[PDB]
This record gives sequence, structure tokens and C-alpha cells, in this order.
Amino acid sequence: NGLTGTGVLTESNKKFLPFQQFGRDIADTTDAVRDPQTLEILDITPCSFGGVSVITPGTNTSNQVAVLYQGVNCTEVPVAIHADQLTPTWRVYSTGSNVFQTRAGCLIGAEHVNNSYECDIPIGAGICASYQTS
Amino acid sequence: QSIIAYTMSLGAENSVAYSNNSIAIPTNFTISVTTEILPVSMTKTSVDCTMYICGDSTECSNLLLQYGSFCTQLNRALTGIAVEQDKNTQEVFAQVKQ
Amino acid sequence: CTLKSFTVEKGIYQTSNFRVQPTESIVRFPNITNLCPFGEVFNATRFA
Amino acid sequence: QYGDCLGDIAARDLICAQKFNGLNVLPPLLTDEMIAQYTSALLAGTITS
Amino acid sequence: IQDSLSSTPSALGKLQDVVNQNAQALNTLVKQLSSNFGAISSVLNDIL
Ligand SMILES: *[C@@H]1O[C@H](CO)[C@@H](O[C@@H]2O[C@H](CO)[C@@H](O[C@@H]3O[C@H](CO)[C@@H](O)[C@H](O)[C@@H]3O)[C@H](O)[C@H]2NC(C)=O)[C@H](O)[C@H]1NC(C)=O
Ligand SMILES: *[C@@H]1O[C@H](CO)[C@@H](O[C@@H]2O[C@H](CO)[C@@H](O)[C@H](O)[C@H]2NC(C)=O)[C@H](O)[C@H]1NC(C)=O
Ligand SMILES: *[C@@H]1O[C@H](CO)[C@@H](O[C@@H]2O[C@H](CO)[C@@H](O)[C@H](O)[C@H]2NC(C)=O)[C@H](O)[C@H]1NC(C)=O
Ligand SMILES: *[C@@H]1O[C@H](CO)[C@@H](O)[C@H](O)[C@H]1NC(C)=O
Ligand SMILES: *[C@@H]1O[C@H](CO)[C@@H](O)[C@H](O)[C@H]1NC(C)=O
Ligand SMILES: *[C@@H]1O[C@H](CO)[C@@H](O)[C@H](O)[C@H]1NC(C)=O
Repeated sequence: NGLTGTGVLTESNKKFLPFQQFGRDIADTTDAVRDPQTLEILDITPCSFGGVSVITPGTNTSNQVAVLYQGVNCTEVPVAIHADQLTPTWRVYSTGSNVFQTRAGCLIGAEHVNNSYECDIPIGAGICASYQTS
Repeated sequence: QSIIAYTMSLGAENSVAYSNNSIAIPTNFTISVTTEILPVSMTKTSVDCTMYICGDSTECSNLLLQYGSFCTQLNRALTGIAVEQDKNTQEVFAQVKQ
Repeated sequence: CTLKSFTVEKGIYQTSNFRVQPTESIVRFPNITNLCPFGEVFNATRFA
Repeated sequence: QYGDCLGDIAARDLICAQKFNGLNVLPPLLTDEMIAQYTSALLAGTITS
Repeated sequence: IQDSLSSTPSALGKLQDVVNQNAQALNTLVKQLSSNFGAISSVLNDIL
């Protein structure tokens, strides 16, 4: 009905009154809408995932990299980042199988060892990373 | 019960007797424990410019990329603050090696 | 790209949003049948 | 957690809203357990040595 | 000492503001997103 927006839509359960047609956020942006034809309610959600941090051991030594997804549980990382909608080079770091779960989120591109050295490249929540032995 | 306005008090006056030939010496003592509180670290934070300013729109990002080296500077500043916080905590607490 | 350099040292880095994703378009409109009578105004025999 | 924001807990309780716009809060390096361990070590050293 | 920390709540005020003020500042930022800044309307996609 002229409301122009960009984001995924989901079936909602909000308790609209019969005379209402919008829904607003704390920042006062459109959040829920009602279909003009049939009386159903939709919740919107933006598509960017402000997010991922990148860990490198320095380009002067190696080009390998690791990625930390912040505050997202990595059972649903493919869904939350839209892995199937991106280039395969991103799907490589999405899939992983070198998947570690940390309090800060989920880390991909490194292996977890029991023995504990000093800290080399800080990460957080008590976890550090480093580049070594190939 | 009501609200009242007044000139506040400076404390309790207690004059001390002074003389050129007399001294005062204690006989008993006591032990006290006092508490003081010091802040150390503040909350880290980080901002993504393309998300905040030009949220998921192609035209806005295209116009923004010509401005360029603004949110890079912001990222550098916030990174400095974030690292400095951990530096403060490590300095104040990790004092003993063993 | 974010740091605008060809060299990068150690340490964690924060990245902006640069990935490009295609997106479809959807439009929803209500039922409507009759036509607007703009011609009647435009074909008025006399203007006040 | 982001999964909490995906669902319907309190309809964007002012933390999910500030995370959907790019703003983020980052972990401290040392959790409370390590700090408590340092504190206990210092206290024990003081009372013994 | 225990009683004091269990009785005088404001004794920890020095550690409370360092939180509250922080949050307040950040909140203001989000509200500034609703500003118009001299354009037709604050919604970007709308005028787009
Ligand atoms: C220096 O000051 C201290 C602190 O007041 C004096 O110790 C106190 O001495 C009195 C009397 O000797 C104690 O009171 C007694 O308590 C017992 C119960 O334990 C009761 O049965 C007695 O009838 C009497 O009331 C008091 O408890 C004690 N203080 C503490 C903390 O134990 C000390 O005597 C003073 N020294 C000099 C040289 O004056
Ligand atoms: C990701 O989600 C799963 C399930 O939603 C979490 O798995 C459970 O986590 C709880 C922690 O409260 C454990 O007590 C259970 O044993 C876990 N069950 C299984 C089957 O794994 C998982 O912890 C979440 N990841 C986090 C929180 O990092
Ligand atoms: C006019 O709007 C009505 C809304 O109820 C449409 O009627 C129903 O639309 C749903 C769409 O989900 C169909 O499943 C039903 O079969 C429709 N029922 C009837 C009795 O039509 C209706 O289709 C709209 N008009 C047109 C021309 O599509
Ligand atoms: C790595 O650092 C050394 C330091 O002397 C420098 O000479 C070298 O050029 C750097 N590597 C590259 C690829 O520039
Ligand atoms: C750590 O110890 C556990 C305990 O048996 C073991 O299952 C695991 O494989 C060990 N991991 C490493 C990296 O040594
Ligand atoms: C009425 O307006 C329409 C314009 O679309 C056109 O048919 C004509 O200009 C006018 N007169 C008649 C007789 O249609």
C-alpha cells in the first residue's frame, strides 16, 4: 500500500486491534504490517547481519584467516548469514567443520587444543588465538 | 512532614585546651576497617558505518563510498578504546607473576 | 578493503557490510474495480 | 544472543533494536572467574608471606 | 562491613553511573536515527 521496505518476512502472532494496520519499533521504524488482501500479520527483519570479525596472523606470514561470528549460535549460522545466497568462497567459511563454540559466539578456521600457552592474538571471553604448526 | 530550606552546618565545634607545659597521651586503641570503591574498566563497543548510515540500500552506499575515510577513522578510534580497556584491567589486576 | 591497504598485521579486525546479495520484489494491493472520473472534470463544459 | 532477538521475547527490548542497526557490545578479555582467581591468589599471598 | 553493603545501596553509586551513563549515550544515538535533518522524511527507502 505504498509502504516500501526491504527485509525478510515472517508469520507473526502480534495482537493487533481490528482498526490497526502498522507496527512501530523503539526507533520508530516499520516492524509489522498487515496484508491488504487477507487479514494476516507479517513481521519484518533486515538483511545484513552487522557482524563478523576477522582474525589474521599478518599478511607478511600467511594468507590464511579465521572468522568469528559474534553472539550467534552456530547451529543456524548458514541461515542467519544466508550462506546459500553468497559466493562459494564465503560458503567455505560458513560450513567449516573446524567449528568452535565460544561465549562471544562461534569461531571458524582454527582447532581447539587442551594445553594452554600464553596469549598471542586476543579474542575474548578468555579465548586467544595464534598461528603455529604444517 | 514538609520540606525545609536552611543554611547548612559546618560541623560540630570542639575547642581544644592548649598550654605550654601539658601534654596528652592515649591509653587505649581500636581497630577499624574502611571500604573504598574504584572503577576500572568501561564497556567496549564497536560500530558499523554502512549499517547505521545507509541501512541495506544500494544508492545510499554508492553515494557514501565517495566520502570514504570517515568511518575508517571511527573504527580506529573505537578499536583504540576497546584495547585500552583490557590494558587497564590487566595492569590493575595481573600484578603477581606466580 | 575496509582498511584500504594491501598489508595487514596481527590482531582481530572488525569488518563492515560489503557482501552483495540479490533480492526479489513483491507488491501487495487491495481489491479495486471502478475507474477514477478525472475525464469528467477534464471534459467539463464550463469552468467556474 | 541473536537467536533471542530472532524470536519474540519482548518485541525488540532496546538491545535487539540497537543490534539491528550495527551497534555492538564486545566481550571483555577476562571473565569473572579469572579475576576471582587473581584476587584469591593475592589475598592468600598477603596472609601467608 | 557486610551490613553496610547490605544496607546503603548508594555506596556503590560510583560503579552504577559508569554503566547507566554509557547506556544512555548509546540510546540517544538510536533516537537520532528518527530525526529528519531537514529532508522530506526520515525514512530513507520512502524518499528513495
Ligand atoms: C580498652 O578498650 C577495650 C574495649 O572496650 C576494653 O575491653 C573491654 O573490657 C570490658 C571490661 O573488661 C569488657 O566488658 C566485659 O564483657 C564481658 C563479656 O565478655 C562481661 O562478662 C563483663 O561483665 C564486662 O561487661 C569488654 O567486653 C571488652 N571489650 C571487648 C571487645 O571484649 C579494654 O578493657 C580497655 N583497656 C583498658 C586498659 O582500659
Ligand atoms: C546453541 O543452541 C543449543 C540448543 O538450542 C544449545 O545446546 C544446549 O545448550 C545448553 C546450555 O544452556 C546445554 O545445557 C545443553 O546440554 C545443550 N544441548 C545440546 C543438545 O547441545 C547450545 O548450548 C547453544 N550454544 C551456545 C549457547 O553457545
Ligand atoms: C477480494 O478480497 C477477498 C478477501 O477475502 C478475496 O477473497 C478471498 O481471497 C482468498 C485469498 O487468500 C481466497 O483464498 C478466497 O477463495 C477468496 N474468497 C472469495 C469468496 O473470493 C478476493 O479474492 C479478492 N478479489 C479478487 C478479485 O481476487
Ligand atoms: C615483511 O616485513 C619485512 C621487514 O623487513 C619487509 O622487508 C617485507 O617487505 C615484508 N613483506 C612484504 C611482502 O612486503
Ligand atoms: C582434551 O581432553 C579430552 C578429555 O579426554 C579429550 O576428549 C580431548 O580429545 C582432548 N583434546 C585435545 C585437543 O587434546
Ligand atoms: C473526454 O475526455 C477524453 C480524454 O481521455 C476524450 O474522450 C475526449 O478528449 C473528451 N471528449 C469525448 C467526447 O470523449
